[PDB]
Amino acid sequence: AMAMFLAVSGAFAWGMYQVGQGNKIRRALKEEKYAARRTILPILQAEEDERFVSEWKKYLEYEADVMKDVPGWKVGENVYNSGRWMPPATGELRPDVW
Amino acid sequence: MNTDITALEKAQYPVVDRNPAFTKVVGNFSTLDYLRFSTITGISVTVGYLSGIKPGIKGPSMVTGGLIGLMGGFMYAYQNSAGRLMGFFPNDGEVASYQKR
Amino acid sequence: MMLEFAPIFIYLVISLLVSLILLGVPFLFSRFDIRFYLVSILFLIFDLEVTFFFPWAVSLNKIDLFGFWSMMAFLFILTIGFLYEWKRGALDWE
Amino acid sequence: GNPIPTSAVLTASAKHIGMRCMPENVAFLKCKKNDPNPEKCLDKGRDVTRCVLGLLKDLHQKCQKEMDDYVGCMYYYTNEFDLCRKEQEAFEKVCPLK
Amino acid sequence: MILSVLSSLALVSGLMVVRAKNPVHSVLFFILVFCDTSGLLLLLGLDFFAMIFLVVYIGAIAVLFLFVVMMFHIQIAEIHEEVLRYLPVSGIIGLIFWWEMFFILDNESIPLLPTQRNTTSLRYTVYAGKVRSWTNLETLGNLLYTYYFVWFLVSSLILLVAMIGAIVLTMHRT
Amino acid sequence: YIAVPAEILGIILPLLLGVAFLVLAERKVMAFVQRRKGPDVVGSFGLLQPLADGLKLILKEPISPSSANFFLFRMAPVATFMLSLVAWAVVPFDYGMVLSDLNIGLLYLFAISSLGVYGIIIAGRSSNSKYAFLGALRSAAQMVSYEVSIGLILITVLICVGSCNLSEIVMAQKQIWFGIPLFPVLVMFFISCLAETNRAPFDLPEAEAELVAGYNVEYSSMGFALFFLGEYANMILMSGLCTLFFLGGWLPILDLPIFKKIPGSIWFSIKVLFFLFLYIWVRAAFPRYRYDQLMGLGWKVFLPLSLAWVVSVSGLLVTFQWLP
Amino acid sequence: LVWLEAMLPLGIIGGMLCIMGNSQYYIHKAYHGRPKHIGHDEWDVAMERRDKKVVEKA
Amino acid sequence: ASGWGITGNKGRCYDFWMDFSECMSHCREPKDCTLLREDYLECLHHSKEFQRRNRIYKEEQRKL
Amino acid sequence: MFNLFLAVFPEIFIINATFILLIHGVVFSTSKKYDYPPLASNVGWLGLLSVLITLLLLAAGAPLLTIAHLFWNNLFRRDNFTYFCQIFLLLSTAGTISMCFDFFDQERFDAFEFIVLILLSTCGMLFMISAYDLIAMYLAIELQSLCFYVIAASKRKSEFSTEAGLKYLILGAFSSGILLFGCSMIYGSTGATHFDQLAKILTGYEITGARSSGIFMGILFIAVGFLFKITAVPFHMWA
Amino acid sequence: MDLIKYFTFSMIIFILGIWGILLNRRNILIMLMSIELMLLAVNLNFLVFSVSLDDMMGQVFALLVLTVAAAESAIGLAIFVITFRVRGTIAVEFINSIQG
Amino acid sequence: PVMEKLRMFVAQEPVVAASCLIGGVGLFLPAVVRPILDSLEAS
Amino acid sequence: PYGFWTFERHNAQLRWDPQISQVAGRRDPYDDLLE
Ligand SMILES: C[C@@H]1CC[C@@]2(OC1)O[C@H]1C[C@H]3[C@@H]4CC=C5C[C@@H](OCCC(CO[C@H]6O[C@H](CO)[C@@H](O[C@H]7O[C@H](CO)[C@@H](O)[C@H](O)[C@H]7O)[C@H](O)[C@H]6O)CO[C@H]6O[C@H](CO)[C@@H](O[C@H]7O[C@H](CO)[C@@H](O)[C@H](O)[C@H]7O)[C@H](O)[C@H]6O)CC[C@]5(C)[C@H]4CC[C@]3(C)[C@H]1[C@@H]2C
Ligand SMILES: C[C@@H]1CC[C@@]2(OC1)O[C@H]1C[C@H]3[C@@H]4CC=C5C[C@@H](OCCC(CO[C@H]6O[C@H](CO)[C@@H](O[C@H]7O[C@H](CO)[C@@H](O)[C@H](O)[C@H]7O)[C@H](O)[C@H]6O)CO[C@H]6O[C@H](CO)[C@@H](O[C@H]7O[C@H](CO)[C@@H](O)[C@H](O)[C@H]7O)[C@H](O)[C@H]6O)CC[C@]5(C)[C@H]4CC[C@]3(C)[C@H]1[C@@H]2C
Ligand SMILES: CCCCCCCCCCCCCCCCCC(=O)O[C@@H](COC(=O)CCCCCCCCCCCCCCC)COP(=O)(O)OC[C@H](O)CO
Ligand SMILES: CCCCCCCCCCCCCCCCCCCC(=O)O[C@H](COC(=O)CCCCCCCCCCCCCC)COP(=O)(O)OCCN
Repeated sequence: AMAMFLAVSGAFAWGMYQVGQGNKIRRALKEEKYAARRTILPILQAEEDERFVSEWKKYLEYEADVMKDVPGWKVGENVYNSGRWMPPATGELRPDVW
Repeated sequence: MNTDITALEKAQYPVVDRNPAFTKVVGNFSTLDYLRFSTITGISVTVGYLSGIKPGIKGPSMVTGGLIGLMGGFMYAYQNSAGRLMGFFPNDGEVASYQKR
Repeated sequence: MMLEFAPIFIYLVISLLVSLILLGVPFLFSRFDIRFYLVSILFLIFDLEVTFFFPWAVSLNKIDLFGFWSMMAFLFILTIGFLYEWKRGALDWE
Repeated sequence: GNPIPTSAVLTASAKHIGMRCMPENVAFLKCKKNDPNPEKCLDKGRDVTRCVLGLLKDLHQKCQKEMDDYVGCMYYYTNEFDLCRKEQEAFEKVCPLK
Repeated sequence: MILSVLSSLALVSGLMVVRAKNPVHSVLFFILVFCDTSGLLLLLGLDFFAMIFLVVYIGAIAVLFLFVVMMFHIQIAEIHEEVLRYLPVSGIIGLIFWWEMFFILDNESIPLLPTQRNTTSLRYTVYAGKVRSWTNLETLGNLLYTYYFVWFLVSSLILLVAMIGAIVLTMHRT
Repeated sequence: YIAVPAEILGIILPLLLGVAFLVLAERKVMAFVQRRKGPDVVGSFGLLQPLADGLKLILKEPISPSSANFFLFRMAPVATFMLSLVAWAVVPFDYGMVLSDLNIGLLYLFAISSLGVYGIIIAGRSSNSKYAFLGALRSAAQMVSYEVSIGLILITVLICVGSCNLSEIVMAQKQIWFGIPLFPVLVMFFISCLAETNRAPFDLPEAEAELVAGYNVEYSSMGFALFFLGEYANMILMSGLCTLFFLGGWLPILDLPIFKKIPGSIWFSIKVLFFLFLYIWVRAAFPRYRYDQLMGLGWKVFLPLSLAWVVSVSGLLVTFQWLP
Repeated sequence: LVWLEAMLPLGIIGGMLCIMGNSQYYIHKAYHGRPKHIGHDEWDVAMERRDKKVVEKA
Repeated sequence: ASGWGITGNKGRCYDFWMDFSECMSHCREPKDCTLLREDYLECLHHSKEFQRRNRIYKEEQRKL
Repeated sequence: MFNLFLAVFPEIFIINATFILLIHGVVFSTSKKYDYPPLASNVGWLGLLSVLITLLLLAAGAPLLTIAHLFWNNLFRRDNFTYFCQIFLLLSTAGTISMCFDFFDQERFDAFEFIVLILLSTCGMLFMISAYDLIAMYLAIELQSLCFYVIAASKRKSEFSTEAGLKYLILGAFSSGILLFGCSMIYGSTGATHFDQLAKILTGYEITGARSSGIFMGILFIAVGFLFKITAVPFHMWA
Repeated sequence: MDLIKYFTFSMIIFILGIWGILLNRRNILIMLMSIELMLLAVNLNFLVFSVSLDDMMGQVFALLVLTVAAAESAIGLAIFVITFRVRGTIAVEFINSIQG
Repeated sequence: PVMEKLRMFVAQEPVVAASCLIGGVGLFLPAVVRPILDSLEAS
Repeated sequence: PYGFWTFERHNAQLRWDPQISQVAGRRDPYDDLLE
């Protein structure tokens, strides 16, 4: 009667405490991975920035050639009035998930 | 959760406590607050009794009406006391008690 | 990422083909019962309850006490509805 | 000579990188915070890249074998730290974080 | 192309919803429409909504419709009618809606014409947002229960109304 | 992607073999409880019995009664069989041994379970037989009823784990198997699995002797075989889900080097085998409920208890800040 | 010991499950050069795409 | 306008929105905030960007 | 934290009282001991009491309804206009309920759920008045509409009442879909659903040649839903 | 072209619902089904816009609209059931007694 | 005399009583114990 | 009125949103790298 009730209740209490301990350990594991990603972020971003700048220069030369002899053009004109930099829009709704 | 008690229309009376704690508001209940509370509860119990006679459940109907009246009257008294402490309602008693303690 | 869904589609195509092969090789040699509607309604309600539970369950670490009590209020409303159904005999099939 | 700075190499060296290239990393991140335009951040990126590649070459010179084993296991398990503890300990015993 | 395939399947299945003589068949085609919709949702990266459309629309709502329609045993004579005489009225109403409403986004959202040049190299990658990516599920759950909890609770009230109404209108206790 | 079909076949074909031998194992265990021998003539120890039965079924002429739902009648078993098959795409057998590492895998399994009802409903309606229709309606109602409790138990596990990824659910049990603190939840889950798979003591379609015709009574040859195969594959899947959620999947019993010697797939298989044995044992031990009694149990017992366990687990984990 | 007859079909089922795991694991390993990694996120995909360049262009 | 992004960060067009709102919060004539408003709407739909790129594609098709 | 909810004291009270009446009615309507008494009039009197207490709470707490307006801003907006509108709505509900008791006892309409549905629809209309976002507006409108659908069909054995309900549900659902479509078009065109944001985006331009056809048709569809609701011709024949 | 293609998909679903209303004068069950089709199309519109605009408001409202669709179908099918029970038929000529 | 009415309810509805106890513990812990644990942490 | 949207009642978001600007789900991704 009381034996299985006590067994179930004690197992619940101690096991939920153990679930908490395991969750803490899993969290620390994730923070380790996430810190690792944080320290190598700047070099990856710098590489990507150099790549994009070179590609953008090539595209600007391409546009200068193609739009040669089109009056009123301005090569690489920023369409935003504020002039703040935005990445080129791609015309694909959700490219990052595929 | 970020919170902000700031109201659109400012208080027109001195602000004794901008965001009074629940127990402070309850302890701030005056005699008039208790009169409002008791009146609302009594009317609700009376309505429960009278409307319960025809179905034959006047007792349980009294209990149900009394629960509704207790909750409504407590909410009304809390409204008044908190509004007084916050300066939204005339709060001469709160200001007098504040300038002394 | 949605990359992991592609094997599921190819798996579906293959399972369909296996089904057609197995099924096709042997070709070579007025009494409306309202209680079903009622059980459908109850399943719909608790289906939406599980639906709303999923994001809450994965978000408990961030929403903390406020999210817990808001979901508790949601459950309180739905459980009052459940008590109403229980009292009215919607859960009895005799 | 210079190890190819693949994801495995960088992830395996991430702790050393964070301890060694911290000022360059922080400076790059501040400049990125102020301006997302890649062109206006190339200098801090070069500082970051030089720090990281110098540390990579240094660590390769000091503990070549342990670094090779740790990088190989990290690539094999796609940078999962938990499946690589033994060689991580061997790598850190010969190339301390300091 | 893939969106052409899914849209064609949805178009045919929807026509079958609205034109099948047998209502049980209509419910089954409706289920095909929800499957195609779920496919589109997977293309958008919204896997939670893709799964929930299966769980709720097909798993609960369509089941309710199927139970009700199957026990009705509708005879075709009660709901039959020739639709050839509707072709003009559908033609004008459809065309006006077609001309206005399939092209409403065109002036505001002008499509990018795909050129004979690799624009993929101009995709800029920001790794900062990729350190800790959020699922659709946890992004939604960050908001439902705290910042927009009142709407959540009002939806609960709507479901309570559904339960009460279902009982009061149909219950005949044995 | 060119090798993906090979992986898919390496899942599907051994699964079909496993179902064929699960039928034989059920017969053998049932016989041994009943002090008799099961099939032991067709092959040594009866090990060729499943192949003979399958061959007999494919060599049986199909009937296809003169109904007005000719397409639906044959497609219903295809639907239930395909649904039974496709749930295995997300099941992990060991660390990294899984076809689709879905982040939303738990909800995907719930969706598949919710889809399972349509094969039974359509088989009942399309067969042009009032008995089959009534039986199909009752079976469908029972499955949807117990799906609610299954979903709520899923939510309890999800609260403990914080991710819908099945592999993450397994690895969250490294500290302790969830079946220890949530043992009543595991018992509830197993019973709900019995009811959801139309298994004893909940097997209404098997109650022909009780004047309750099953939904597949008009089926012959391979449509009937497809229904049977889907049911037994779903039994294997429910055993696998019990193993994943509460017995730590591929994890060893104790985190010791002696136990870590034997591969995780073997741990997972052994736990699945225990649960399949319990399926058979329960069928051997008890009589069956009436439809009304089991519906009352579904709505009056398992739903309230599942909801209470959701509330208790979430409240406890929030209170002491033990959330994932 | 007659009851061991019933353990053979169960053992076959267990072996079948072990096959459904290990066969798909080894085919993926042979094709991709390394075993499947559980939890492939946006970061890992970006790492692999950038690593293709950093390797092939070296 | 809300600021909640679909991947758990600040929405793409939220800074433009906030600049426009802050402008309109003190400029008694909305014509003084026209530029910021069209910047916000350009961030939502990329209409002028895509139009200009289509002009480039058009000229390429004309000179070929 | 608790004081933030002073802005919704009236609504909290009426919802809680409605729950109390639902439980009371279902517990005693099913009572063999009390011989299944009709409770429509008892619950009606208690609900009239609840409406009057809600009115007291709302009218006497006029400044408090605007407390924590920034915290509540993305959910609703309470001001003087909503104050008076809600007071009038509660007064109308109280009068309508008071007119129902002879109907309850002489017809013997014993269903107390009628009163509960009226109270829940009153909750919905209260939230309608304070709605300040398309989402909140739609949700409150739908709650109100579903309550009406159910009560229109309350004489469930009557040909007339069942016909009314069927016509109402079909035409109501159609109009609601049209309105929701309009809301979706407006969101897609502006990135906003909050009324303040919509005001800022749309002001100063109206139709300045380069008009958002998305914005123009979203407005049109929303207007069609509204006109259905106010029974304006040609969206009137349901009424 | 992605956004115009996603929008025209939902648009064909909405137009199909409208056509189902127009073509089903003797079949009010299909009329209810057509209304659900329109609601599904609107829900899809919110989800597509959420992605296109990088904003979560479309997603919250989509979930709530699913709740409304469920309640709507439940109550509507209850009303259908009681109408059928009163008349013994679902034919439109037996639900035309209120007029003028 | 409501002390055996609860006894009778528990005897006749063990499942409902157990559900109420389990859920009530789950509600009691955050409502009462959690603020206590938060208060002991402040000091 | 002239410039009604200037009136403080209408600038609720301009005063609320800064209070939640550090909330997970609406932060600039670089804020986590530097904090
Ligand atoms: C449980 C029950 C059972 C039933 C069930 O559930 C319920 O079971 C469930 C199971 C479900 C299926 C699950 C899975 C899928 C697959 C999906 O299909 C993926 C399609 C997407 C992914 O496709 C590619 O994605 C990447 C490329 O994007 C590829 O990456 C490369 O490229 C990277 C970049 O260089 C490199 O870095 C990488 O290294 C390199 O590998 C990647 O390999 C490849 O996968 C989207 O792709 C497209 O989208 C493009 C954009 O629109 C289109 O672009 C076009 O338009 C542009 C202008 O707009 C122009 O500029 C372009 O020139 C012009 O081409 C184009 O059409 C096309 O690309 C279609 C849906 C479906 C069938 C589901 C249906 C519904 C179910 C049956 C459910 C069902 C209900
Ligand atoms: C009735 C009939 C009877 C007959 C029959 O049918 C039925 O009966 C059936 C019965 C079947 C057998 C059943 C079972 C196995 C085991 C399997 O072999 C182990 C699987 C392989 C991988 O899986 C492991 O690994 C996972 C990851 O660690 C473990 O996960 C851990 O970690 C998780 C996360 O923390 C935790 O969550 C987990 O808990 C934790 O365990 C997982 O558990 C564990 O299984 C073994 O891997 C090794 O092989 C590698 C090769 O590359 C070597 O790598 C090394 O070399 C690299 C290159 O230099 C370096 O880069 C590397 O650093 C360096 O290590 C190295 O030797 C070693 O790794 C081989 C197949 C066989 C015999 C089956 C044969 C066919 C049958 C006889 C059928 C037969 C037909
Ligand atoms: C089947 C289970 C039924 C359970 C029924 C009982 C519980 C129902 C919910 C009752 C409301 C809460 C009662 C619990 C009292 C404890 C509340 C508490 O502990 O205060 C916390 C705050 O709790 C709350 O404020 C949440 C209240 C829940 C909302 C309940 C709705 C009340 C009325 C809403 C009005 C809107 C209109 C309703 C629409 C229908 C403190 O949190 P914090 O400020 O320190 O930080 C916030 C959080 O940790 C971080 O995100
Ligand atoms: C390592 C081994 C792992 C094994 C895993 C699986 C275990 C085996 C499971 C299968 C066992 C046999 C299955 C066949 C029996 C099916 C019939 C069940 C009938 C049933 O549910 O009855 C209900 C009670 O059981 C129930 O309610 C069942 C749920 C019990 C949950 C317990 C809830 C409270 C537990 C206490 C927790 C307290 C601690 C936490 C604070 C009450 O219905 P009735 O009509 O039959 O009434 C009559 C009572 N004589």
